[PDB]
Amino acid sequence: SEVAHRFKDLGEENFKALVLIAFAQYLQQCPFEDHVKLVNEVTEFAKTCVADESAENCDKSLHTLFGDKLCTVATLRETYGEMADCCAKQEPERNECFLQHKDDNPNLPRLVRPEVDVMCTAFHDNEETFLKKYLYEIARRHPYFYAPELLFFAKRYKAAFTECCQAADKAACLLPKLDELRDEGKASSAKQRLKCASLQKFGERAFKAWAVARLSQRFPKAEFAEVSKLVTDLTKVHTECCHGDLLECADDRADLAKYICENQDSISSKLKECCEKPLLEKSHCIAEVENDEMPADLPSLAADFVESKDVCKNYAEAKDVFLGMFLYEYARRHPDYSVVLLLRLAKTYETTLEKCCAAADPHECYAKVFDEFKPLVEEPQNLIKQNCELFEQLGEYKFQNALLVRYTKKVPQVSTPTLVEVSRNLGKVGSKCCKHPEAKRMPCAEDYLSVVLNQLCVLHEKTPVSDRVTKCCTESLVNRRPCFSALEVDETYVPKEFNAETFTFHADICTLSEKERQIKKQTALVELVKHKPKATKEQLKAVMDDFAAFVEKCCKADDKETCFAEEGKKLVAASQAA
Ligand SMILES: O=C(O)C[C@@H]1c2ccccc2C[C@H]1NC(=O)c1cc2cc(F)ccc2[nH]1
Ligand SMILES: O=C(O)C[C@@H]1c2ccccc2C[C@H]1NC(=O)c1cc2cc(F)ccc2[nH]1
Repeated sequence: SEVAHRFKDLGEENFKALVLIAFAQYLQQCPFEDHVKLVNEVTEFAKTCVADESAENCDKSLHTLFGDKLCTVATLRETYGEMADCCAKQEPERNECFLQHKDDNPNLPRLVRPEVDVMCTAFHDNEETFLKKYLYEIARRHPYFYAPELLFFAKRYKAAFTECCQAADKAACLLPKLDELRDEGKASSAKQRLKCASLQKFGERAFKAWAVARLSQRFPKAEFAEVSKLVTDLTKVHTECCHGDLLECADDRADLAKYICENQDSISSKLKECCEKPLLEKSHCIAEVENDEMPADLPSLAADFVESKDVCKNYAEAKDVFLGMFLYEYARRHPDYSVVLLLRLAKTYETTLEKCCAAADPHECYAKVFDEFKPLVEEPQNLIKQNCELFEQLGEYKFQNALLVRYTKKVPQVSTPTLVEVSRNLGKVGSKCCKHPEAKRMPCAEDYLSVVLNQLCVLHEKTPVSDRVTKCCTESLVNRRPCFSALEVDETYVPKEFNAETFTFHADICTLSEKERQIKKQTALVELVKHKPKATKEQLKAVMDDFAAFVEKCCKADDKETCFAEEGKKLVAASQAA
C-alpha cells in the first residue's frame, strides 16, 4: 500500500501539507475550506491503511485515491466546467488531464493583506489554519512550485510570525521577513517551472544534461559515476514533482539529502554545516551551497575528446554516457561558465561526432572542435557587457522601459500584461548581474534570462498569439535567448488605432504601491508603443513623462475625479499629434 508507505515515511504533518498542495495545485479555483475538508478525509483514510494495509481501498494508486477525492468537488461544471472532463476520465488519462489543465496565470484575486496585529491575532487564535492557508495560497497560484521546498518556506513563514508578533514593534519585524520570503518564493517558482518545462517538452535527457553540468560545477572533485548517480536521482525527483506525484517527490528528495550527507567526503568538501541542519532546511541548504575547489592540476579536454584515437568507439557504445562525460569534464573545469552555453557547446560536439564518424577519416574534422566554441562563447559575452553600460546609465526602472519598448516592438502580438511582467523581470538582470565583475557577469545574466524567458514561453503557450514566440520556445530549449535575440522588429503587424481608457488614469491609482504604480505607468507605455511600432524615437519618454507626471498633478489635486475626467483628455491629443 503506497498511501501507507508514504504516510509513515513523511509523517502526518508533511503528508497533510503535501496533500493540500496536491489538491490546491489541481483544482485551483476551489475554496480553501473545501480542500481542507478533502485533505482530512484522505488523512482519515491513510491512518486506517497504516493500521490495516489489507483494508478495502489501500491498494489503489495515489493518483486514483487523490483523483476520486478531488473529483468530488470538481464534478460541478456550473462552478468549474473544464476539469469535470478529467473526472469522467480514468487513470492514467485523468492525471494527464489535471496536469494539462494546470494554469500558470490564474484569474484570481490578491489577498489584500490585513494589518500586522490582526495577522498576529489570527496566528494565535488558530495558527494551524493560518499556516494551512499559506500553503494553499502559494500552491493555487504556483501549480508547479517545488512542493517539498514550499514546506521549507512555510516553516520559515511560521517562524517569522512567532518572532515578530512577540516583538515590541510587530510591523518593522514582520514586513521585511515576509517580503524576503515572497521574493525568495518567486525566484523558486520560476526556477522550478524551467525544470518542469525541460522535463515535459524536451525529455529527461535534456534535464539530465542540465543537472550533470550543474552538479559537476558544484561538485568537481566527485567522480563522473558519482555525478550520474546524483543526476539520475534528482531526475526521478523532479519528474515526480513535475508529474504531480508530490508525496514520493518529498520522500525521494529526502532520500537523496540523506545519501549526499552520508558520502559528504566523496562528493564535496563544502557540505559540513549543510548536512547538520534539520529535515527541511537540509535540502534547501545543500541545493544552494557554494562551488567546491578544483582538484589540483587537471589534464586537457582534448586528449580524451580529440587527440585520442577511439572517440567513435566510445561514442558508438553509448553516446549519452560519453556526452555525459564531456558535460562532466568540461563543466568541472569551468564554474565561470553558464549552463545554457555549455549545453550549446556539448551539442556542437554531438553533431560534429555524427559528421566526422560518418566520414572515411574521423580525426581531421573533429580536431577543429575547440575553435567552433569561440564564437558560441563570445556571443553571450558581448550581449551582457553591452546591456550593462546601457543599464547603469538608466537605472532598473528606466532600463525596464528600454526593454518594454524593444520587446513590445519585437513581438507586438503578445498580451500587454505578459509583456509588462516579462520585461520587468528581464531587466531585473541588470540589478543582480551587472553588480558583479565580468568573472561572474555574462554567466549570471545568460542563466537568469533562461528562467525569465521560460516564464514568457509558458505564459504564451496558454493562449498563443504570435508565430515567432511559439518558435523560439519550441525549437530548442537552450537556443532560446539567442533566438529572441535574433528577432528583428516586425513589419507584419496591423496596429490597433486608439484606445482612450488605456491612457486615462483614476483616483484609485493614488492609493496603491509604487510598484503597482510603476506597473500601471508601464502598461500604458506598452499600449502606446502598440499604437506606433515604426518611426518612434525617445519621444515615447515625453508622452510617458506626461501620463506619469500628470498623475502628480491630480493626486495632489484635492478633488472628486474632476481633473481625471478632463486633464487626462488634454493628454490624448498630446499623444497622437506628438
Ligand atoms: O541533445 C539533446 O538536446 C539531448 C541532451 C542534451 C542537451 C543539451 C546538451 C547536450 C545534450 C545531449 C543529451 N543528453 C546527454 O547526452 C546526457 C547527459 C547525461 C548526464 C548524465 F549524468 C548521464 C547521462 C547523460 N546523457
Ligand atoms: O535540482 C535540485 O533541486 C538541486 C540541485 C543540486 C543539488 C545539490 C547540489 C547542487 C545542485 C544544483 C541543483 N540543480 C539546479 O540548479 C538545476 C537547475 C536547473 C535548471 C534546469 F532548467 C534544468 C535542471 C536544473 N537543475
